[PDB]
Amino acid sequence: SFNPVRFLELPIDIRKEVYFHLDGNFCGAHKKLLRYMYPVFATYLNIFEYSPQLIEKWLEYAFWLRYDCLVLDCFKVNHLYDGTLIDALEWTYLDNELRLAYFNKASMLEVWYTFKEYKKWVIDSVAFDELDLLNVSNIQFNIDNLTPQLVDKCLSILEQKDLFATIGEVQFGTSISVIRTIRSMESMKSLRKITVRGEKLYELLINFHGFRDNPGKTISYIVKRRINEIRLSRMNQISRTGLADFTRWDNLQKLVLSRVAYIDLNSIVFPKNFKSLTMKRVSKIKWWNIEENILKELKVDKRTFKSLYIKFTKFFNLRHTRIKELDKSEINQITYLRCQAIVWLSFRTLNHIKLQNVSEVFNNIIVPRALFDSKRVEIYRCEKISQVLVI
Amino acid sequence: SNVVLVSGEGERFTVDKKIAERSLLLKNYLNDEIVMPVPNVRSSVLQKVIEWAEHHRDSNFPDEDDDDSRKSAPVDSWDREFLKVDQEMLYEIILAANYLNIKPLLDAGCKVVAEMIRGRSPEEIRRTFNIVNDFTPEEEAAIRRENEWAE
Amino acid sequence: SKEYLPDLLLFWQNYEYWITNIGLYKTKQRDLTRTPANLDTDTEECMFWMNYLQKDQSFQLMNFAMENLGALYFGSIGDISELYLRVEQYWDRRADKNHSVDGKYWDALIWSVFTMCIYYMPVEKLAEIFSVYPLHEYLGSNKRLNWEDGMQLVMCQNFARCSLFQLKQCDFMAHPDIRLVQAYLILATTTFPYDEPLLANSLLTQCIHTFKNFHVDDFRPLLNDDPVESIAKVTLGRIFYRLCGCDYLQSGPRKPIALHTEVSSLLVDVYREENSTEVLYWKIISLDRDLDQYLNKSSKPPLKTLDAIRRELDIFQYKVDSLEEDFRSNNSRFQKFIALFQISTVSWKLFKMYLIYYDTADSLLKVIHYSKVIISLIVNNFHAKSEFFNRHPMVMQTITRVVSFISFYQIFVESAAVKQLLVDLTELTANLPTIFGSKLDKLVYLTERLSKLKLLWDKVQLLDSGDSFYHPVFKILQNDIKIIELKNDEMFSLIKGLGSLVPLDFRTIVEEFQSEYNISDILS
Amino acid sequence: PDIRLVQAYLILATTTFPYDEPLLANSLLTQCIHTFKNFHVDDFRPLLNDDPVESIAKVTLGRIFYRLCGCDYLQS
Amino acid sequence: LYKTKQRDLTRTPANLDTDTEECMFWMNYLQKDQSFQLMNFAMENLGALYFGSIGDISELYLRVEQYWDRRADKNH
Repeated sequence: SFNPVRFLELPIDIRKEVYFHLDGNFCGAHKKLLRYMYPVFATYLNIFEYSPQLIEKWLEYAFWLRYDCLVLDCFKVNHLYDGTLIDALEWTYLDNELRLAYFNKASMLEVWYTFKEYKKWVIDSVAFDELDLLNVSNIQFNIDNLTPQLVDKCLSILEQKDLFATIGEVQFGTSISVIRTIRSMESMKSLRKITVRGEKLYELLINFHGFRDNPGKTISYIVKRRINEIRLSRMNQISRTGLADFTRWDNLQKLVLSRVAYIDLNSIVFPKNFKSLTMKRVSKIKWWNIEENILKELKVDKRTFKSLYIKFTKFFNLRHTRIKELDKSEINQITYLRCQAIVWLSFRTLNHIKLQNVSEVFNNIIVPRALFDSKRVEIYRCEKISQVLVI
Repeated sequence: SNVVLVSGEGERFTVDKKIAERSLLLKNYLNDEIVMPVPNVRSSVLQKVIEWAEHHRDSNFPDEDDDDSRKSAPVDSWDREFLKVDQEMLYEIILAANYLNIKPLLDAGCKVVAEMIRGRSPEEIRRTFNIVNDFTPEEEAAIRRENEWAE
Repeated sequence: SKEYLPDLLLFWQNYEYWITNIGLYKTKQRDLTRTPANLDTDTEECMFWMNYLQKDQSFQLMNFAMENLGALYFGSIGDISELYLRVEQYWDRRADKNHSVDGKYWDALIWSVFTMCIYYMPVEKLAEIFSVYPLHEYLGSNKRLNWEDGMQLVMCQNFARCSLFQLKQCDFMAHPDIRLVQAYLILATTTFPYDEPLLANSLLTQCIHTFKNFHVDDFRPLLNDDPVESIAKVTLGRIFYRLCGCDYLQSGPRKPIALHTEVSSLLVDVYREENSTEVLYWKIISLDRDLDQYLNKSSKPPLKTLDAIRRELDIFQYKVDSLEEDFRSNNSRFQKFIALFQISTVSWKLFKMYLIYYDTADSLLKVIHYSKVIISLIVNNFHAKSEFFNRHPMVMQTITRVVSFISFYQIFVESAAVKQLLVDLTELTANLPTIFGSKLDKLVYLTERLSKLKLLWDKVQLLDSGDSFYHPVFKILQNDIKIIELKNDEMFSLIKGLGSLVPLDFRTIVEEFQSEYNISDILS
Repeated sequence: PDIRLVQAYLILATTTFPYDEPLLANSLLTQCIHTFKNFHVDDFRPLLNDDPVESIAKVTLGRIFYRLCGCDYLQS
Repeated sequence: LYKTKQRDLTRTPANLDTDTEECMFWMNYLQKDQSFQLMNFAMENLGALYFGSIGDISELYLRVEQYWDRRADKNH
């Protein structure tokens, strides 16, 4: 069979990548116990009510699933790895003492931990030094799965305790539940990330186009500097009001766009320190409209310019697209330097760009040679993209 | 000609210049025939590593920058039969892959042992809780009484 | 095995930073009262070297630099043909009393190239160019000495002194110029900064001050920039990274001003806009900065930086192999060796940190494997007409860290593989070029001192009086750190300059170690 | 390097010498900062545990640092 | 108006040997008795300026006496 003692003999690096491929769904789910044990967790297991054996099998799991030696070591590595190996540990309220919960890819609860017990294993048995034992910032706060009657009750527990300082990020999305939290990020000095879902709430807090200064309803002045990464998901048009900006988010560095139908980069305005932009599962993308600016400087017809470009990359070549470069023989060195400066005009402070699961791009893709030669341009799973131009 | 590398048991295996393409550590050596000593890897386990790369020498594996693509990649049917030899020997192959820096072999080998965590029945968890003895006896005993109340 | 071995290895990091990094090279203490200040007619020695060169001798000297020393003078003006006009102009006027500040700067740069070229020049080519006879008739430490008897060392030093003498006549403090930086970078390739760390540390401060006076934040030419000044800006970008690379190598307690404020490769200075050949060389140096910044710090490095560097190091191996190598042209071959050596050195550092802190498996084997290829690189070029490739200062730093760590690990843990590597490692030291001189001799003393420290380790039985184990070997090891610690401290020197006050069983076997082993020869 | 280099320059700052040769004075000031920072003193307050002469020497080093800070702003 | 300076390197003559005799000439102009009156004037008229950096000049009276004696000796 399988013996956990032999597995623990493996090196930590080998053990790390084993848990990495596991994705953290230890349970693996896809009469009296149902009568009494189940109603406590009935809310989380209401979707899978069609299969009685699956719940009963998971009911047998949940007795000692939390108290498992193998699962205990997974979080021990995770704390040693800053919680980046499964995801997003969060706060949940249930059976009125506010334990921590972890939800897998199936969005179902697997393991519950109370704060005192959780701190005893994956901090005391992990930290071999005295380096900031209280800096457990991987935990987050979520309001999507909490009713407004439960949000004000759990926040009151956080208010009279020190658990608000350890929260790393908050989840957003006329809501009384939302308006209650707005007066709380000031105390959360460790808050660094804010993510929102839904089209309506985006313009209320994050977007500043058409913004109205509403004290108590919008993010306050002090909090805005603490945020450096914003994640957006489940949107139709990011520039619904025409213009999208992040200038007030002066500390923003990385922006994540997910599950958005149409995105136009021309309308989006980035702050001075914006450096990384990653987009995944985006349907339509309109790149920066840079081609004509090169044409004016060259003063060459586009059809003639189509005869100008000429066909290390073997490390990361992809069959979907083809790499093309501007010819150096026809262009003067001074003229070529002007061409490079035009590209950097639309690339003010960008350093990392990522493309994943796109459907179409309605223009030529222009990227500077500096970013391409550093393998920081990731056109992945872009089977519909025909060509990309490197200048 | 071809690249010949010795094993930790002293056996010499000349394969070619091409099978060495999968192993990244071979490229740091041919910077300017040549031989390479591999002390940790045994002769018997090294044979399986060689025979694995010749079959996958034509296929193209996904890029290392992607994290979701290789995670979601299912296990090849042909790879499954070759990897299943023994639970202990599987660890030897995985350790051998790490030294040779053959990522596709490491990913395929890990998927087998990663799936074994799923396959253990709920009855197995009941007995595995006591082997590590990570719980103090008063706390080890403390976990027990709340189960029969729920039972 | 041993119980406290993981804790013992953590102490080695402090030993490496002080004994080898700072104590061996970065420190030099000379009493000001005993040392006489230079005066008039004390430059007559340099004046004897001014007229030693002839009209024909120096031209063939520049012919050697343009053929095989390509990879080193890119810190200066890239083209060497345009330097032929300057050297002709330097000999155009030699009896003219009048001198110009602009003209004087060119003379200093020209002499700087001569010092660099002659330092990398093989001994056999130097025999037919210069005459050994009429130079020691004036002065000399030895009445009869050949070119192999450390002669190239003393002649290289005097040329460097004459290069700085011309700058002193120009009053470079009064008139800053870009040629002040260009001259210093050429001398950086020579081992001159190691001999006078105090002089080089403060001279580099002027280069930092001079460069920052231009107020050129971005080196990318703009649309509105003139064509003439656009080429100057991209040229100035090359100097910035070469200066930053040479600035980090001189970093230490004596230098409080640093120019390398760039952000390391992660995931607020200027970075990630160009990928020239000079930028690529600095990128490797930046990777070494991340690992070496934890030597003094007690906190262990995060496991991502230890892992992200590993991913980054693999990318750079593809770039160096992608560069075309020509056997006929030594410039491409010399550049290939420099890039290959730097990548291998960082890999040795990275896996060494794995063993000390987290103790991952197959980490000791990787250290042995990565140290073996270091030996191969030095051996391979020595076989076929590349004996001067080993004169670069970088190989001296790599050798010191691999010789000491292996010996240090051997005296505590006995392994057959480690023992066999040491005997070949020691033999490489004896075959190293003699141009290093004093620094090479002190290397043998350091490894020999640790060689039979093992003999004392097993001679005295281990005694334990508690959880922490005590041994006479540890007391002497920590004492060596303390001895160099006080010498590097200039706190007591304030008392010398301000006020009339002077600047500030088991023991039997310890004092025997200290009486017959005295590492405190650094001041000499 | 020695402390007297800093002391000599501060006397020259009392007259109109720096204004006559702005380039010379700026280069000299950098060397004064470079030599002063080699001592690496964080707090200049006297220390009871240190030697009485060393504690006194740190007090008179405090007034030199303040003059250096003042000359930096005046020559900015 | 104060911190600017325009100089051309081509027209400016560099410093040469035997051109520093002007620095030596002014030293010979000063006499042993003349310098002592200069130091006497700084006791009460130049206060709050030298005291900030060098402190008292009582010990400097010992240095100037040694300065004249050191001039005769060639060793430095």
